[PDB]
Amino acid sequence: SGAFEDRDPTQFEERHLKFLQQLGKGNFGSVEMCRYDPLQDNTGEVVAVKKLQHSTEEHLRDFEREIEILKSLQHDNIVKYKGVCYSAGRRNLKLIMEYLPYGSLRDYLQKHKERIDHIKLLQYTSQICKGMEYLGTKRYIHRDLATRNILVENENRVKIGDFGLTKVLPQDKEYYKVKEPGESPIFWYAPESLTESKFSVASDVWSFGVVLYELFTYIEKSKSPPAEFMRMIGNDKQGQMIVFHLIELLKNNGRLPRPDGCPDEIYMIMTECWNNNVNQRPSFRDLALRVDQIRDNMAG
Ligand SMILES: O=C(Nc1ccnc(NC(=O)C2CC2)c1)c1c(Cl)cccc1Cl
Repeated sequence: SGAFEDRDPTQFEERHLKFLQQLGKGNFGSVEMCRYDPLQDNTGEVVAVKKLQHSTEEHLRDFEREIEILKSLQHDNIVKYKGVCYSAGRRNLKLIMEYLPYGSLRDYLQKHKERIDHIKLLQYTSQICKGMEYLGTKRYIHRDLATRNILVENENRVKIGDFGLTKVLPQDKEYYKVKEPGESPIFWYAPESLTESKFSVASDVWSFGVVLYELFTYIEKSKSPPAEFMRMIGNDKQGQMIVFHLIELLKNNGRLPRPDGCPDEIYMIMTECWNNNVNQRPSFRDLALRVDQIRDNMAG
């Protein structure tokens, strides 16, 4: 036996990370739930563990970029970084984060309407803006805002996750142009992201507007942004034809419809976010203030 000195809590011992459950398998990654049990006493902290399907030089570099980004964020409405695990004898790499019991907001809205009203939706809306205000201070562009990439800790708290697509803005530039292979979340995309692959805080604001739309549809069967845009576009269209028509439609003021039961003031917030003019979209700080004020202005 040997001596031991742990001056790095962000390094998790593969041997002590215990499988509990399989949570998700996306496009490049998958997530499990584990217990970290250094004391071998069958009790430890519960954590979410993300791993790569294929550690290509490119995939790995992205993953490491993603981990640095998460590690650099400390905020109540951003998923907590916990550390990493160099499993397979330190020849593989896994991300250790907080586990959020209720999973994505999208599922939560869907599976727990009994628990959700407009006061909740506003609380969640507010927290997302604040998490987003925080990314801004790091000059991070998330690029993938949607209720599926927001997670529910409990009834009273949601957190932004999914930082795999996040870009850093150089000091002297206000957009990031990213030329990327494969599929895009096109129905969440600002027009300039669609037409020019330009991403910015403003394009995040656009996407946020769509997030706001999703919340007030309560993720109802026919009302998702893809289902609604596809109705407007023609449900039979395929391939690029969908993109062509989406772009043309957005460019000429075609917009998601006000969800049933949704207050005009809230729909108006969506529409301001959905401004073709990039510089005329409100900021996240504008958004959080307006949303908290709407919340505060109620009798209760
Ligand atoms: O990171 C994710 N999901 C998490 C993270 C932490 N905790 C949870 N908690 C749960 O899934 C609970 C419901 C079982 C989910 C995730 C996945 Cl797997 C796919 C796409 C986008 C995202 Cl952000």
